[PDB]
Amino acid sequence: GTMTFQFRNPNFGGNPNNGAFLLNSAQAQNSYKD
Amino acid sequence: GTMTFQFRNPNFGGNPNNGAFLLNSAQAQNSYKD
Amino acid sequence: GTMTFQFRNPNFGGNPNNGAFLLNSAQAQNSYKD
Amino acid sequence: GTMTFQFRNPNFGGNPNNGAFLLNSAQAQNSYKD
Amino acid sequence: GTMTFQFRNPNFGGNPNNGAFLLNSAQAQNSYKD
Amino acid sequence: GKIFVSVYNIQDETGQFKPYPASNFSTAVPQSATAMLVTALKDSRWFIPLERQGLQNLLNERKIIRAAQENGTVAINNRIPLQSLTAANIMVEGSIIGYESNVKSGGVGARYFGIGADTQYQLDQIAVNLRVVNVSTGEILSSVNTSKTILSYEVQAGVFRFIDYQRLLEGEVGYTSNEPVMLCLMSAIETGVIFLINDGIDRGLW
Amino acid sequence: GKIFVSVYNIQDETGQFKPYPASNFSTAVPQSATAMLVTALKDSRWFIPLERQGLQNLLNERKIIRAAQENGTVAINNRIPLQSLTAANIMVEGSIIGYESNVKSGGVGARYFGIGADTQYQLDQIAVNLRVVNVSTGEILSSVNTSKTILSYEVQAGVFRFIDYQRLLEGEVGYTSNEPVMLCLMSAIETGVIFLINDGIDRGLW
Amino acid sequence: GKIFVSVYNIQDETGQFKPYPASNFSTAVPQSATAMLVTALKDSRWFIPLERQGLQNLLNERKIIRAAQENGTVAINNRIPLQSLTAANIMVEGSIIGYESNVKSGGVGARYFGIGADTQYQLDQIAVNLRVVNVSTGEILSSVNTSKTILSYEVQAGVFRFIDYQRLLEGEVGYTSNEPVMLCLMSAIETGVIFLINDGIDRGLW
Amino acid sequence: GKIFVSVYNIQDETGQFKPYPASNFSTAVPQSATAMLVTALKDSRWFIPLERQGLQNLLNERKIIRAAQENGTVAINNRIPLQSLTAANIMVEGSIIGYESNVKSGGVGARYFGIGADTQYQLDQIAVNLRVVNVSTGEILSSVNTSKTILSYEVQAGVFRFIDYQRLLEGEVGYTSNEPVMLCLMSAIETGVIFLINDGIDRGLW
Amino acid sequence: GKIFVSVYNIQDETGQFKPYPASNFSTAVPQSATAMLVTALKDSRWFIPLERQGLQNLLNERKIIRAAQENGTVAINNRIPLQSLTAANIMVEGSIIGYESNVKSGGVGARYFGIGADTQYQLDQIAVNLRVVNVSTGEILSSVNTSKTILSYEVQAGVFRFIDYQRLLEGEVGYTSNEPVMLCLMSAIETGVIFLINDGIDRGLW
Amino acid sequence: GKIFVSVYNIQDETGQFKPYPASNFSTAVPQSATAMLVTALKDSRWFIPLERQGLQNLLNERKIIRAAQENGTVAINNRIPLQSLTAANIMVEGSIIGYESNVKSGGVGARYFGIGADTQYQLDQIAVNLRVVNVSTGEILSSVNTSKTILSYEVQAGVFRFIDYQRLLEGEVGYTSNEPVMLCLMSAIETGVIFLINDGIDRGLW
Amino acid sequence: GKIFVSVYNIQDETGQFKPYPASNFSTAVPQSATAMLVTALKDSRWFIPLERQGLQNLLNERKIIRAAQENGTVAINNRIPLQSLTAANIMVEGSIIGYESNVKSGGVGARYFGIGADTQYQLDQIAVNLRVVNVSTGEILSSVNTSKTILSYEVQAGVFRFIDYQRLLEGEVGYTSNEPVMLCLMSAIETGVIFLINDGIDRGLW
Amino acid sequence: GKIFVSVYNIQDETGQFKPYPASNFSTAVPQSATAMLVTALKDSRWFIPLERQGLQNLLNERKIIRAAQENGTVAINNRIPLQSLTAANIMVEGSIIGYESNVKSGGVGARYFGIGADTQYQLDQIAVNLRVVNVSTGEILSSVNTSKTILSYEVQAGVFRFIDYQRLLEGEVGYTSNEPVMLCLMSAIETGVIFLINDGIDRGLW
Amino acid sequence: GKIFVSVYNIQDETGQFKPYPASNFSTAVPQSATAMLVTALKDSRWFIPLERQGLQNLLNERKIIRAAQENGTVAINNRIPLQSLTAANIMVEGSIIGYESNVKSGGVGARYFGIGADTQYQLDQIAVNLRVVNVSTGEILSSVNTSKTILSYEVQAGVFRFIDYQRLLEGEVGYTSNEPVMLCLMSAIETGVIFLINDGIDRGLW
Repeated sequence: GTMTFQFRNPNFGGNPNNGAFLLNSAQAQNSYKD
Repeated sequence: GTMTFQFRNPNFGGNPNNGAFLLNSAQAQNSYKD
Repeated sequence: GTMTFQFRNPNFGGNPNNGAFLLNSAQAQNSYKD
Repeated sequence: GTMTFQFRNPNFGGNPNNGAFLLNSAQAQNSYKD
Repeated sequence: GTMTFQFRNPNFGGNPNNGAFLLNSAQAQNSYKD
Repeated sequence: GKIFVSVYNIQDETGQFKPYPASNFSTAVPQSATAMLVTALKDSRWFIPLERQGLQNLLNERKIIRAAQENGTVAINNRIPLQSLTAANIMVEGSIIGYESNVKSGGVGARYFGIGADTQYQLDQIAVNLRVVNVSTGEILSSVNTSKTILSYEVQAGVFRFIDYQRLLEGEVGYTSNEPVMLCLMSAIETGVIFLINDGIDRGLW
Repeated sequence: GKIFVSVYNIQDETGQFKPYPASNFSTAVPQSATAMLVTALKDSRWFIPLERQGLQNLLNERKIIRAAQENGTVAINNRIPLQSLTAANIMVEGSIIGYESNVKSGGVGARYFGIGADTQYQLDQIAVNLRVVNVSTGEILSSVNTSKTILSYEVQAGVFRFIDYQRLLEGEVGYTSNEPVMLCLMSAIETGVIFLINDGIDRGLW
Repeated sequence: GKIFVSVYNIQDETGQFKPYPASNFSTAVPQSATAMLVTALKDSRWFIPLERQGLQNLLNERKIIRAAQENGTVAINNRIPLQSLTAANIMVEGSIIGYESNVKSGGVGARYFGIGADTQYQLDQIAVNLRVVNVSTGEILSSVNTSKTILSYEVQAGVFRFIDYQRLLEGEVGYTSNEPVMLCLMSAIETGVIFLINDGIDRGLW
Repeated sequence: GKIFVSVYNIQDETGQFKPYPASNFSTAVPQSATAMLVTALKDSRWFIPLERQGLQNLLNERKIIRAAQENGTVAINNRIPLQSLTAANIMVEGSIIGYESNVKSGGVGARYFGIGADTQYQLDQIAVNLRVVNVSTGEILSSVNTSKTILSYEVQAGVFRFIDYQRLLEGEVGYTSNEPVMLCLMSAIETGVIFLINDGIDRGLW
Repeated sequence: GKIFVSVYNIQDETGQFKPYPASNFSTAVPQSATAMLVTALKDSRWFIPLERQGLQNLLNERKIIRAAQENGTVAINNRIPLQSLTAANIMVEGSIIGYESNVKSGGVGARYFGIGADTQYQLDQIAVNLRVVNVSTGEILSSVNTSKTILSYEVQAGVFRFIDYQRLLEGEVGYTSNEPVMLCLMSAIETGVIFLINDGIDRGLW
Repeated sequence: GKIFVSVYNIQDETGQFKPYPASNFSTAVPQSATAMLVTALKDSRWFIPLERQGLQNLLNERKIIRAAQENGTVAINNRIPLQSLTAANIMVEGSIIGYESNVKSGGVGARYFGIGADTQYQLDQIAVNLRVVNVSTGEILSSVNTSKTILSYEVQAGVFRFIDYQRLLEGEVGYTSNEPVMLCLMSAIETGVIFLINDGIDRGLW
Repeated sequence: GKIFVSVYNIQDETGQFKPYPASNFSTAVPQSATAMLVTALKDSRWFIPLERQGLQNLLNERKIIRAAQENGTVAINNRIPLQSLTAANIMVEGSIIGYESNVKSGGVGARYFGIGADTQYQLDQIAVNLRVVNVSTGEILSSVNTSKTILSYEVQAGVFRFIDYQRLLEGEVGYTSNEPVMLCLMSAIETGVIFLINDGIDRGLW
Repeated sequence: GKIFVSVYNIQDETGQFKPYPASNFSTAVPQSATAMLVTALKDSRWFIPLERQGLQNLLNERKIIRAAQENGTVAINNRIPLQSLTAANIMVEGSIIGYESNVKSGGVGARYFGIGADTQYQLDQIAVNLRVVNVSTGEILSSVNTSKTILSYEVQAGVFRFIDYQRLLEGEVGYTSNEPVMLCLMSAIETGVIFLINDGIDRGLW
Repeated sequence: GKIFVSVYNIQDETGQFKPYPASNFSTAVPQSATAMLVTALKDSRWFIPLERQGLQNLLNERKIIRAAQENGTVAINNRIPLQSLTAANIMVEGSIIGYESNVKSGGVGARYFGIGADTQYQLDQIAVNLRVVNVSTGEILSSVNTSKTILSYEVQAGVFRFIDYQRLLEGEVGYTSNEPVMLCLMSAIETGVIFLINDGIDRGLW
């Protein structure tokens, strides 16, 4: 069928439910300190 | 009926509600430290 | 009426709201340590 | 009207919102220790 | 208009959103210890 | 003597349908007056209803009768003497002129520690207009508007307290009663027929 | 003498339906004027309504009468003398020209510690146009626009405070009252008929 | 002798459809009376039904028969003697005059520590009007309204307690029973036919 | 002398319906111009409207009159002299040419500690075109477009602060006012009629 | 000898459609009886079905045949001798008189620590009415109502426990089986045909 | 001299409706060109429009005039001399050829600590085609496509910061302005009429 | 010799549409049998199909041919000799008698620590009825019901475990395969044609 | 000399509507070709379009002209000489043969600490078929398919970082540009007309 | 010599519409074959298409030509010699026999620490049946079924990791490509035309 591009980030592109998981999975791998 | 491929991850493919459970179940098995 | 097979897990099969309860009920019975 | 059987548990039968309350009310009565 | 009986509890009768408040309001009055 | 009455159509002019969850095409009132009215007129010992609603079926059946026995060959026992379509001196027109959903709702629900109980009620209202028409002149001999309330109540009770330290007793008892709109429409039509009868009595007619 | 009046159709020209949760096809006003109006004209002691809405049923019934007694065989007691369709000198046209939902809503609700109570009200508005038409010339003898407000209010009260350390008393009392749109439409039609009567009186006619 | 009866159409004048999740076009009652009624009349040993619902198919088939053997060439064994369309002395009109969903719902559900169980029931109501019409005169010989309740119940039970420290045993047993609306409509039609039979017996006819 | 005017149809050419929650079939403007316009022309002391909208009802009623008194047997007092259908020299065509929802919305709401209050307003706009047509030649003698704004405002106020340590006082006062679209359409039609009158005066006509 | 039978239309008079998620226009029963019935009659060695459903196509094709060989120029090998449309002595009318969704649902699901398994079943019910009609007289020779249950079950099993400290093993095995409504409708039609055959045998006919 | 022009129909060939929340049947453009165009042609001092849209009403009214005064009995003052339907030498066909929603949206919103403010704008575009047609030959004398942008903007501002330790000041000021699509359609039609006028001037005509 | 066969219409009598997310008007089966069947008959070396579906286009084109060369002026090379519409001795009627969605679904999905994989399958079922009809007599020479399963499967695999302390590797591979319903309908039609051929062979015909 | 061309209808054969949030009835392409095409042919200096779309309006207006001046009484200056309907030698048929939504979407969005910015684009595609038909013979002289892409892009930027300890600066700048489908359809039609012109030039015609 | 071919209608017999979010009325395939096919036949150097789709427009235009020059007054240069409607020896019938959405979907997406990327693809399938029909006899000379896959893919990539302690870099690059269904339908029609050409060559014809 038709495929339409959508951004995965709620930042720049619309779907807001992704951001909660995105920030958590980016903090689950944030190996930086100080 | 018709079957359409959808990604399970909210990362790359759309359904955002899966990610909350996905990261938790990946952290429930994360046996790495340091 | 018509019955259609659906997976209960959000892992492999679509419904993501089940996973929050699934992981919690699997951790409520996780009797392993170390 | 028509009545259709549905499972109350999200485990085996579909409605996932019940599980959050089910596990909590089973833990509110869990009198086992050790 | 027409009135149809529905159970208030998610236990035995369908509406799952009631259970979160029900267990909390039963624990807000749980005067038992030990 | 009993009065022949011709009920052609008691149309559902209320324009109402049922709200969600009901279907969008599910009317609030049965489309089956002219059968509740014909039954109300028959069951009152004053009238003999004539078909008039299903008159085309009657005319096709009379065509079939007339063509079955026009050749004079039908067995003389099972031939059907068609006399002529009996005619009515009066004619009962009418409609379901209105259905109001929840003209009066209400409810009281108390809940002490654990044990609670509530009551709810809704009153719909259905109005039926019935006109006795003079077939000779066309004048409307009488016209009545009968209203009927449709009570729908609901009583629930429930327990959700703790009996022991970690022992939770839940319980629920519910009851609901929707007054059938067909029963209330039949009641409004019967009251309207009683009024038409007493009116035709109280001035000359009947 | 009473004036014969011919009401053919009082159409629901409001174009309005009911909002959600009601069905999409559920009109805001009954489609049953011409029965509220015929009843308003009959119940006012000035007019004799003639059928005209259901005139095809009357003409089919007169066909049946005429064909039942044209052979001169009908029993001379139960034969129906058809005179001729009585005609009206005036004719009441009209419509439901408008239904406005919530021309004025409002509500006040207070709530101190636990105990609270609110009131709500909505005013709809229904307007009906009635025209007395001169059948001889076609000229519109009179035309009135009558408006009627439809009040729908709702009063609730409730308690949700604690009575003891771990004892919660909940309570709720509710009442709702929707003025029937059929009753308000009947009231607007009756006021319009009163106005038409007094106007026909106040200039020559009647 | 058995009475020939002509059932043309038993229309579903209830106007009801099924609520969500059902389709908006899915009627609450089968559109298949006149087949339940023809079967009820045939299975009662009093009547011989004549087709009348599918009469155009019968007339086209009789056209085909008549054109197949008008040339006198058809083999004299497989030629079909058309006699004439057998006619009925009475005619059973009728309708499904009303379907009420949940005239009486209810349910009781208890739940002690873990183990719980509930019951639910709904009563719909279906009403059928049946009229025996005199085809000679058109007069409605008899008219009955038969009501039938449609019970739909549901029993569930379940366990969700802990058996050991960290061992959770969940379990569920459910049963549901919806009385078929076609079976209840057939029951109402059969009761109405029994009433029509006993009425025609109890006054002169039959 | 008063000018006979024939208003046939003032069509709702706006094409607009109401937004959610309203029904999809609920038009934004009443379909009941030609009754607001006939009333505006009658209530202005310049015109005599002729029916023309309901002319088929008038012609059927004149058929009934003509057939009731053609045999010369009607009682000479209650016979109706049909003269001829009075004709108009001008004809008012027109439409509701447009309805714009929220041409100007706005609102200001402040809220200090606990106590808050807001105001909201929406302006719809309805435009009506009215054409005076010369029936002799067909030429459009005059054409005006009248616009009218429909103000709908809403004022709310509320308190949600704490009065004591653990004492919460909530309170709310609300008011809403939707200007009826039928009233604003009547106002636009009346202004258009005033303009047509003054134009016909200001050049030759009238 | 085999009996010629004319099946014109076995209409889907159930009025049912499928519930969500299915489309609103997706009927619950195939609209394709009269093809299951014609096949049931052909496959029973008692009947020869005649087309009658697609008779207009047959008549247009016979027009084409008749116009292709009326000039006597067609090659004498590939000319088609039209004899005449073979006619039936009986005619099988009928309908799908009802489809009930979930006349009996149920299910049992257990789940110990991690490992769980459930079963579900739904029984729909489809009823078919078949009438053997006597084409000579129009009388309904026989009428049967055959019901058939449609079982739809579903078995699932699953594991969601931990195998090691931080090692989670999830697993799921599912199976579903919906009995085709076309297969169950064919079974009901075949049983109805068997009943019609044995009935026509058991009294005179056949 | 002024040119007679016959505008029959300026159809809304855009095919567009309004998006949610608006109704699905609520068109994006008024269906009321041919009234904006007739007004644009009348208000330009070059043309005399003839009715042609409502010509059947004019012809019925001329039938009524002609039948009212054919007997020579009408009072010689209030008889209406029908001359003949004035004809046009040119004819303005046309359409609303397109409506684009949000050809250019945009917005800038800043927000420092607490205090914030945003602006939004949307440009729709409506295009109208107007054709001057030569009625003698049928040739299209001229054809113009006029576009017009419809600006809809919105400015909001708000405060949500804390003024004291536990004192929160919220505030909001909003304004919205949707350019009426009927006003922009009238502007496009007026520009198209100006272009048609100047074109007919600039080559021979007019 | 090859047998001329006339396929008029193979109607989609399944009544099914597709479930959500598909459109409500999107049928479950192509409406394009009579083209799959005509192709199946042509591609089998036994039949010559004649148009019959598009026969009105053929008759209009033959009208055009006949009117182009009736004056004898057409160039003798490019004139088209119309012979006569070739006629068929047999005629293949039929339908898609049923489409069942998910007659057998299923799936197995395992997932160890991180790495998981599942499979899913659904079987739809499509049934086609094909009737060879004798055009001379109208008798149904043969009738077959062919069923075909439509397999739709789906295999997915995925990784969501941690590779290092704070390094998460996610991965997913998916594949889906829906058997085209047009391909399965063509397969069912081809099998039905093979059966009709072998049946006509095995008894006299062909 | 300029070629007379008759454009009757350029139908929107794309079958496409707009996706959500747009209305379900809002087509993806304007229904207003035959006005973009007539304008493209007129604005190219090669053709004179004849009305043919609005030919019934032209024929009614010519009836009015013909009946206004048949009595020879019209003032000899303002009488309209009807010559005859000018005919075209060629005829431009055509359609909008396809609209594809998002044949190529895409987007790139970056976001460093606080400051971010994205771009998005969608390409729709609209194809128009134009056929020059020879009216003498009916042969299609030429047929071209012109495609045109419709670019819709969107650029946003935003800041959401902290400027001080507890001072948050939010900011957003957005721009969107949807290429009008009416402009792209006009461009495709103009390119198709250029191609038809150059083709008619390059082989004999024109 | 080139063969005249008459394409009347290539109907979209697929019955499919587009799934959500698309409109419910938005078909999956263009309704604009018979224009892609006429173009495919014209662009192949073997055929001359004749209009036949728009034949009523051609016949009305020929009526206009014939009535413009029947009086012999038209200027002898710009008179149009109507010869006769050129006729076709063959006729191409056909349909879009099926559209399957997602006959094969799939996708692979990996994601290491922060950086991830996925690919997705869907294959639709469109099948077109083309029949060359012999207009002299009506026999279907040839019939081909051509299938074409419609690939729609999508590639995305993204970064969401941290670059510094409290510095988050997000980034996204996306691309999508939907193969136009009109382009794939044109490709299937062109392949079908190539097959029809080579078949007519390979056996006698052409």
